[PDB]
Order: sequence, then C-alpha cells, then structure tokens
Amino acid sequence: ALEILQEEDLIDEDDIPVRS
Amino acid sequence: SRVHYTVCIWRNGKVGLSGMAIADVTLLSGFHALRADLEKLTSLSDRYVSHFETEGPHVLLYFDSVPTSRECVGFEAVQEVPVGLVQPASATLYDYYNPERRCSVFYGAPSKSRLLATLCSAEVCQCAEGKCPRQRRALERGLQDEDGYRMKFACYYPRVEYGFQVKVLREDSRAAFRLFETKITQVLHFTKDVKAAANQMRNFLVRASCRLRLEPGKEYLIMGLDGATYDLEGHPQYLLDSNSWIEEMPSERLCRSTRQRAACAQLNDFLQEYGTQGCQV
Amino acid sequence: KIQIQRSGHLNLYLLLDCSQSVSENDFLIFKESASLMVDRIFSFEINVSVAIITFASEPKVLMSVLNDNSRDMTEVISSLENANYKDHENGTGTNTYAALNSVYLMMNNQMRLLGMETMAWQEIRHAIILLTDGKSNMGGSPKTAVDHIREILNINQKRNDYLDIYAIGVGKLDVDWRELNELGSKKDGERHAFILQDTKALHQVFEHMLDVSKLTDTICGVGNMSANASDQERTPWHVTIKPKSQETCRGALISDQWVLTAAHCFRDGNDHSLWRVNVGDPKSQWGKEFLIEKAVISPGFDVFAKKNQGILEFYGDDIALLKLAQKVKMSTHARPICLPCTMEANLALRRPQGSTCRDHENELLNKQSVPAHFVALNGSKLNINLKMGVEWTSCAEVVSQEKTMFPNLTDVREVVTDQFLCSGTQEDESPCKGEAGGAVFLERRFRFFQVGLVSWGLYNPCLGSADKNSRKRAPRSKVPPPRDFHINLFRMQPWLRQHLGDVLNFL
Amino acid sequence: HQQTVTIPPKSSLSVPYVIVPLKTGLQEVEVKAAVYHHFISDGVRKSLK
Amino acid sequence: SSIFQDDFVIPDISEPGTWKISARFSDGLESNSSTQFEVKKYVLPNFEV
Amino acid sequence: AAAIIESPGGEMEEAELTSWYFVSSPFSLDLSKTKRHLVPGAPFLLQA
Amino acid sequence: VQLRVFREFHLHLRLPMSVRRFEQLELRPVLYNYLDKNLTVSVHVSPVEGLCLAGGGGLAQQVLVPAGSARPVAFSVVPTAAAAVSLKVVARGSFEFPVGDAVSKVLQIEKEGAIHREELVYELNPLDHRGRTLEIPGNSDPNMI
Amino acid sequence: LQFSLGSKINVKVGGNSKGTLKVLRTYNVLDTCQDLQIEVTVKGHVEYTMEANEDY
Ligand SMILES: *[C@@H]1O[C@H](CO)[C@@H](O)[C@H](O)[C@H]1NC(C)=O
Ligand SMILES: *[C@@H]1O[C@H](CO)[C@@H](O)[C@H](O)[C@H]1NC(C)=O
Ligand SMILES: *[C@@H]1O[C@H](CO)[C@@H](O)[C@H](O)[C@H]1NC(C)=O
Ligand SMILES: *[C@@H]1O[C@H](CO)[C@@H](O)[C@H](O)[C@H]1NC(C)=O
Ligand SMILES: *[C@@H]1O[C@H](CO)[C@@H](O)[C@H](O)[C@H]1NC(C)=O
Ligand SMILES: *[C@@H]1O[C@H](CO)[C@@H](O)[C@H](O)[C@H]1NC(C)=O
Ligand SMILES: [Mg+2]
Repeated sequence: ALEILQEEDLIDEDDIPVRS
Repeated sequence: SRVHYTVCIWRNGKVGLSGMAIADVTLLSGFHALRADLEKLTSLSDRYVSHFETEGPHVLLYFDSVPTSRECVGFEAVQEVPVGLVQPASATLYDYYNPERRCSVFYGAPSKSRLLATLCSAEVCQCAEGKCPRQRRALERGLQDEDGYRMKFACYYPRVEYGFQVKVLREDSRAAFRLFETKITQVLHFTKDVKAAANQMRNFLVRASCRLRLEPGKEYLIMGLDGATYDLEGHPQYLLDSNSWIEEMPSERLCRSTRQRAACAQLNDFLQEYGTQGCQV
Repeated sequence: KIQIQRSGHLNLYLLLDCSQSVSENDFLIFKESASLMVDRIFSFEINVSVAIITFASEPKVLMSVLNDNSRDMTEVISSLENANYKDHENGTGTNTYAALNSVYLMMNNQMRLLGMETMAWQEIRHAIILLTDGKSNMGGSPKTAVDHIREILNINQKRNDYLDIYAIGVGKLDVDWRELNELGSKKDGERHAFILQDTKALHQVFEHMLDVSKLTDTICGVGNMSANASDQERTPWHVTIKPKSQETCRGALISDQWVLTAAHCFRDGNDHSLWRVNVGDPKSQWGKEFLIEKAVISPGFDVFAKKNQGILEFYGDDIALLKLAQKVKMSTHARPICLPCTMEANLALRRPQGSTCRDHENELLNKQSVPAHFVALNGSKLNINLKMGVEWTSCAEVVSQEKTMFPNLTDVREVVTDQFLCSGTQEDESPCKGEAGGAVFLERRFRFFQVGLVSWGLYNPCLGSADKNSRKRAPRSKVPPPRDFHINLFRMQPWLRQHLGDVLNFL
Repeated sequence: HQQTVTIPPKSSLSVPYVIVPLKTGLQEVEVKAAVYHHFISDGVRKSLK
Repeated sequence: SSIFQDDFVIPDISEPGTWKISARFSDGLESNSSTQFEVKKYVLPNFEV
Repeated sequence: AAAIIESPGGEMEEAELTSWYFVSSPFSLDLSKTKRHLVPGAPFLLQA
Repeated sequence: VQLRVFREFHLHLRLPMSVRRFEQLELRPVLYNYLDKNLTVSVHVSPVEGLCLAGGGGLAQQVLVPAGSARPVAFSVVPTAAAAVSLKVVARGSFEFPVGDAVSKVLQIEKEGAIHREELVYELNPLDHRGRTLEIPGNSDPNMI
Repeated sequence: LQFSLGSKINVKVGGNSKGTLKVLRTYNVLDTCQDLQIEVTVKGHVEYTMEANEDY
C-alpha cells in the first residue's frame, strides 16, 4: 500500500445508471 | 515501491515482412514508468530506441532495427496506487509498415505466473482461481465446540457436496497443479460421484503457489465442493480450493492420553453421525 | 417481474421451507405470507394456477397445478391452511433439489398433457416463489435442477420472460444473502431475491413485484398499494374539474366516459365550454385534460328551497354526472372505481351470482364504525369512520347546535336527510374547501368501492392559507364540533340506474 | 448539516433553514450544493445584516 | 403509399464486397434504379484520423 | 500513410491519402460552357 | 441535423468480435475524465457464471484519473462459458467527488474449431444427353465437428 | 440459394443454355508468435492490498 485507500466511503453503486 | 522492467525483441521470420516495429507495453495495474531512463535510452549515440512516449501505465517504443538475436532494453517504474488484484499484463509489438502483423505476449508480476490458473481436462476447463485452503490441525491443538467445529461447517454455513476419508499414496505435479493420488476407505457423503466406493482411487489437485502439502502414508478426511473435471480414467476429479475441510485423522498413537481422547471421541461421534445421517439441521 | 395480462396463463409454484432450520414461528410467518400472496394475486381476476409444495428432506405436495381446482381461491386458501409443521419430523433436512424436482415433475406432466406443440402450453408463463433461508444441505446443487427447468421450457434470450424464480427470506431467521441471490433468477434490471423482517414489508415488496402496465381492460377498483408509488397511481380513479384555470371540485371515474361529482359545484354555470376535467396520465405529472359533452344535474337539488322554513342551505339530491367527450384510455394512472348495486361489484366481492344490493349494503357497511378514505387536495389519502345504526342518531344532533346558520330546531328529519353519512367524530379528518365530490371509498379484498361522495360539513380546516398541504386542527373548545356529511350512494339508486342503465349492468 | 434532495424535472425545491443571530453587523450565510453525476457544484453565499 | 419497406439478413459467411439493390417498374423494362452498401467485418471505431 | 496510437488507451487507427497529385500547373480551365460555331456579326462570349 | 452526446466522465469498453472459449483475453476499459477536478475512482467487473476472473471476481482496483486525462485498467479473463456472457464493469467515485459510470456489454463466444469451406465446381450443358441428369456426391471428411 | 440438406442430392436440368453450377458447403472443422517476437521481464517488489491468498 504505497498510497492511501478510500474503501467503503465510495458511491452506493446502486444509483449509478447502467448503459447497455 | 519501484520495479525494473526489461523488453527483449527479435525476429526469426526475415523471409516475411520485415523492417521496423512499434513496441507497445502496458505496465502493471498501478505503476508508471520513469521518463528519465527512457530519455537516457533515446539520447544515446548508438541509440537503440528512436522514439518513446510514456503516459501512466502505457509505454510506447519505436525500434528502427529489429535484430535476429535477443536484444533487451530495460528501464524503471514507480508505484502510485496498490495492486488491487493479482493479474498478468500485456505487451504488443506491431509492424510499422503493416500493423496487422503483430505479436501479443502476456507477462506476469515479479513472482506470479503469466496466465490465470485453470483446471482444464478434455471438454471441461473448470476455473481454479481464488484462495487455497489451510491445513487446520484442529485435533492436534486444543479446542472445543458443541457439534459446531465440523457439523456446523458441513451443514450450516457452507454446504459440502462431497466428503470422503482417504489415504495418501503418491504425490506428483502437473503443470501448476500439485496432484495427490488417494484411495477412498469409506464414503461419508456424495451427490454426483455415485460410483465412488471403498478401495477406489481419486485425484486431488491443489495450486502449487502455496504451502499446503499432504504427506504420504497418512490418512486424511476430505470435504468440500464438487468439481467439474474428470480424470484420464473417466472418474470425477476434485480441486482442493478454499472453504474445504481437510483434516488428518489421528491414528490413536497420540490420542490415548486422557486430554485428547475426549477430542477423539468428538471426532468419532462426528464421522459416525455424518456417515449414517444426512446432514441434519 | 410477475407479468399480468389477459392473454395466457400464470402457473404459480409456492415452495415453503419445512426443515429444522426454520422454527414453528418462522413457518407461521411463511404460511401467512403465502396466504397474503395468493390472496393478492387472485384480486386481479385473471387466469392463475397456484401449486403449494412445502418441502423438506422429502418433497410433499399439498395441491396440484394439474388438478382442476387450482383456479379457485377458497380451495387453495383452505389447502394452505391445512399445512402442518410436524409433518416432516422423520426428515428435518433442507432439500431444495427435492422441491425443484417436484416442480419439474409437475411441469413435465402438464407438458405431456394437452401436447407440447399446442400454443396453449406455449403461452403459459411460470413463477416459482421460494420462501426459505436457502441452506439446502443435501439432495444436490440447485443449479442442476434450475438448468433442467430452463431446458424443459427452452428459456433462451428471446423467451427470458417465461420463467421467474424468487427467493424471499422473511422472519427473524438468519439468511445467507449470497445463497439467496444465487437461488433467485438473474435478470438485468430487477431484483429477484429479498430478505425481510415481517409480513407488511413483504406486502410492499410483492406490490413492487408485479406490473399491471400491460393490463388495459375496464376493470374497477384495481390500484396500487405500495407506499413508494406516486399519489395518482394509488388512486387512479381521481379526476378533477377545472372551471376556468382553477382547481375547484374533485370526482371519480365510474366508467370509460363518465364521472360522478357533487351538484353544487355547477351552481352558476351552463356553458360546458371552457370546463376541463383533468385526468391522470402515465407520461405527464399534470395529467391530460378532457372536454365534457353532457353534464346532468339532479332535478331535486335546490339549496335555497327551504330558505323560508329556516333552513338556509339544504343539500338534498346533491349529485351530478359528467360525460367526457373522449374515451379515457385505461392505463396504470386512470382506472374506474367500483360502484355497488352492479355485477362488477358483486364479482369483485366474490359473492354468489344471485345477490341483490340489499345484501351489498350490509356487506359493505356492517360495522357500527366502518373505516373509509377520501383523497385530500394534494392527493394524499386520509382516514374517516362512517357511523351507522344507533351511533348515527347522536351524530345529527350536533347539527342542531349550529343555530347561527339555521335558527330553527333543525332535527335530523329536517336538515340531515337519511341520504347523509356521519364523519369527523373524534380522531377523524375533515375535508377542506375544494374537495367536494371526491369519492368516500373503502377497501375490501384489495378492491376499492365507492360508498358516497363528500357533500358538506361544519368546519373548514383549510381556512388558513398556509399552503395547499397544511391543515388546521379544530380546537376541543371550538363551539360547533366538526360533523361532516356525505351523500349516500345507495339511497340514490333510482336516480343512478335510469341515467346509467346502458353503461353499467345493475343488479 | 447535509441533506440529499431530489428536484423534479422543470420544477424547484425549497430547503428551509433556521438561524438565530446572537451577534451584530454583517455576517455571511453560505450553502454548498453538489449535484450527482452532473458535476455542478454551485454554491451561493450571501450577506445578512 | 409510394413507400415499400423490407428487411433481409446477410449470410453469416458472406465475403467482403459491395452489394447492390435494384428497383424497376414492373411494366417498364429499363426504368431501374440502384443503391449500394458495402459488407465488411469491422468493429465501430472510437476516433477518426 | 499514418497509423496513430492513442495513449494511454492503446487503441490505434489508420488513415491514408491518395489525392496528392504531382502537377505542372496550379490551376485548371473548363471551356465546356463556351458555345461553338457561333454567328458572325455579333459578339462571341467566351465562358470559362 | 448533427446531435452529439457527452458525459464528461465515462467508461469506454471495446470487446473483440469473438473469442475462442478457454483462450485467455484481456479487457481494457478506459476511464475518461474531462472534468476540471483531479479525481480517484475504484473499478471492478461484476462476477458472472462462465467467466474465470482473477482473484475470485469481487475484487476492485484503485485507479486515479488526473484532470483532462484518461487511464486504462487491465482485466485478465478466460471465458469458460458455452455460448455468450454479459460482463459489466462499474467505476465508482468518492463522496467528495460523486461521479461514476457502469457499462454492460455482451461478450460473444464462437464455436470450437474453425470454418472450413468446400467448393464443388460443376459444368452444365443441356444440349447433350449426359448433362441432362447429374449427381452431387457428399462430403466424407471425418474432421467435421 | 442458401439451403441445408444431408449428404446426397440430385440435379435435373431443362432448358437449352450452357452454364456453370457451384455447390459450396461450409461447416465447422477441427483446429506462439510466428515471425515477430517480444518478451518482457519484471524484477522488483510489488505491494498488494486484500489480495494475498495466504492465510495466517
Ligand atoms: C381465462 O380462462 C377462461 C376459462 O378457460 C377463458 O374462457 C378466458 O378466455 C380466459 N381469459 C380471461 C381474460 O378471462
Ligand atoms: C421505498 O423507498 C425508500 C426510499 O425513499 C427505500 O428506502 C425503501 O427501501 C423503498 N421500499 C421498498 C419496499 O422498496
Ligand atoms: C405499484 O407501483 C409500483 C411503483 O410504481 C409499480 O412498479 C408496480 O408495478 C405497481 N404494482 C401493481 C400495480 O400491482
Ligand atoms: C397532504 O396534505 C395533508 C393534509 O392533512 C398532509 O397531512 C400531508 O402531509 C400532505 N401530503 C404530502 C405533502 O405529501
Ligand atoms: C439499369 O440497368 C442497366 C442494365 O439493364 C444498367 O446498365 C444501368 O446502369 C441501370 N441504371 C441505373 C443503375 O441507374
Ligand atoms: C491532480 O494531479 C496532478 C498530477 O497529475 C497534480 O499536480 C494536481 O495537483 C492534482 N490536482 C488538480 C489538477 O486539481
Ligand atoms: Mg436447513
């Protein structure tokens, strides 16, 4: 881990629309 | 925090299209190359690379004379973000006048393999990626549970589709998979492998990238998920992946003393109940 | 999503866990959940076939889809009622493969009957709802059985909508989310596996687990019931009358091209031009506006008829009908409301064929305090209690207190005719000014029926112009107690029939 | 204090706030708003006397 | 209505080339008119040079 | 002929030019508008 | 009427036409960051049956895209499915910079083997008795799958 | 004309014009860089997070 890790503080991932 | 690369290029097909080449390599998932080393390479008198372009994990090189023998040119790269998963990267080399004449090669981390591990046999090519199990010596160490160390593991959190007690006869290696040849003493539980019975041989495969080992002569208890590949003889083959219960069965030599005989009693209670009853609860 | 439409068949296979991993209380939760699901599905009066297979170490079939009685609600309810938790004491393991293979055997037996090549089998859709914790410890992986199920119906990419497998774990029991997700079918834009806590959340989720969008026939009363839907979806029958860019009186759709509204909205207007009825629309949030071609006013309505006798306003025969000039295309945002004394109301109540509205009146207003609802200005739904019997006698007495408007004694026989119903007593809401004509409906067997329309009252809680949403509360010391009234539809049957005999089919 | 609010199309939404001033003069009232997936980070600052 | 619409599927093993579609009046022998479309195995590009 | 390589995407695209002729005159003339065998006694308009 | 569309932050995924099953391939989705703020995102591919991902499938890779720049992420994948799969790649940003995009595309798998074409040229002349009736023999090649 | 048949077909001809017939059958058949070569070697230390598959 050379740099920091922003884990579990990210977007919900359910509100991101899926393009298909 | 830094890693040193090396790019070797040569051609043995001088009969076909010849000339120059564009070496396009992709650095690891988080690294980025040093501009100073590539600049030193280019600014030489007898320069070997005539043009370069570095941006993030992408390095582009232009070789003006592809030789016939090996000719390796190396540089350095630093690390920005940690590598989130083990994976092999790619490196392509196009022909200048006809880019359709390419050559793509996969390369791996400084200690891993160049291709994803996969258990392949005839038509079936079952995946074998993830974690590899541990050799849990629960009986040897001191621990206690109320039908929970093994019955819970077999009937509550994971669901083991097969379970046998086997004897290890021979150890072998096959590509990246360590092979164990075992014989089934008694069948504890099965779903698809109906033909399995006593005095029947089976193969257990474990990835050769970790420390798991099965000593010869000893007797083990194997439990886990059913596989999808078959042996050369047409019998099912099992992969010792994670969430699999492997445990050496004590031979009663180091159990007669009072302390461990209770643990041995819990063991025999387990094996008998699981063999005779079909995963209650 | 469990598709709903008039063409085809819907084979429902309800699987319930009956192993040691579920206790008796969890089994009761599963049983009541299945009862609620089977009750709701039959409300749409569609062709549905339900099969109940409670499963354990061995599969036990309680009722067969092949059996001809699967198209009866009461029989299925009774069969599910006779389920026993102790029937699987000999084998208490969870065998999902047994249940899936039993479902496959049922499906194969149906396939052999009637012929596979016949379109009748081809138009059949399937829906398997599994209520379990997912921990299947024997019998084989569910994937083999699921692939077998897909192959028998040749579920390709094109026919992906003909098989829906759900996995709902409801109760205090621990549930492995990964296993439940794996059991449920995998589709791009919907969720098929859920974990819940009680039965009301399951009712909400099951409300989301359907789609009535493909249904467009003239069915009354059917409407949304989830709390996450738009206010118009929950009350599709709500339409509004706009005289001139104003939002004055509400109404209710009683047919494809008719609306029922209070007669004191059309007090001083005979030019039906410029009058627009706003009807909900699936696309726009402001709705589609229709033109009225014929407005019918009750001839017996005259506010100042009893002015000399001391009655300043008398609201007898306060009813009117509207006929829109264009047919309203039924959708998910606009559906009629069931009126009593008709064949459709009888069908929606699952009553015998030889019924008469004399029985409907007692069936729908039996209790001395019948719960009922009406729609507010902003579109929300409020609660009131219609009071019948001896409780009605005390209600009208409160009007006699209001001698400031009518100085006479004003007993029940004079001002509060029998055509009016009580409301607004104790914990009951009152309509504002601008909600006249809005249906006062009630819910029975997941279907809405209209049993009156707002007529008048004794207190306007919207006098303060804070917003269209804020509603005042009557002080406990407010000298006239709130006592609202609504025209009773049953008493107006002679007027209704001769004006709507052809449109509907009255008893 | 942060609130996530969804604005309907072709519409507007009002977020009320309560402030009680215990000092004199001119002081700044600032609200920062960040839109989701539209990159718009518009925030407005005003002076209250 | 003076418009005719139709669909057809190229065979999967069709070699690269240019296909021609013709249309003539039934009575008039020499009243034909044609259009062309190329058939070629490709993946839609991302940028143009 | 050109074959550019996007960085760091890695996708490559090619373009070619087949219209850069070698010429001995930077202009051209099209006298197709001019009439032929025109009448005598009236002006003759040369259109280019 | 030209009508262009834009996202200002998106994922671009370009799969090949088809890939032989059991043959390892590399996916290279690229993040495009045309915003004016330096960013940082996490990119992962959703596991699905038939794909033997690396690490198990649920792992995510941290990658940062500077302002007005692009970055690729490599995902080694050996498709062990039968006919086709639908792989989805999701990039999720931070709460400080709430950006992200998900792209799902169908990866086609071609049939095992290769395409073989046999041509049978045949002269025809109905002006002679021999050409009036003729026969075509079948193919007895045992290499057909 | 595209078509799908077994392994035997007969041809009956009329008319009075010379011509050339062709029957094309397409079917599936049983199945390291050739000329240009490239190899990449990596030496150093790489730091991983939540990846190491070795327990304990
Ligand atoms: C439902 O089933 C009945 C009885 O087979 C049939 O007559 C009817 O057409 C079906 N459809 C509807 C919409 O009721
Ligand atoms: C209803 O929407 C809310 C957010 O407004 C959400 O938290 C909740 O889960 C939804 N309920 C159902 C049953 O989907
Ligand atoms: C109820 O409303 C939800 C949310 O709009 C909708 O998706 C669902 O299909 C509806 N269910 C019905 C009408 O049964
Ligand atoms: C609608 O108005 C009623 C009036 O009592 C109020 O209680 C309710 O909160 C409002 N609903 C909204 C604004 O959604
Ligand atoms: C019409 O067909 C003739 C041959 O019959 C062809 O030469 C001519 O170019 C065609 N006309 C078009 C395509 O406009
Ligand atoms: C983003 O990255 C660059 C280096 O690539 C750094 O210098 C800069 O400070 C960062 N922030 C920006 C551009 O806002
Ligand atoms: Mg269980």
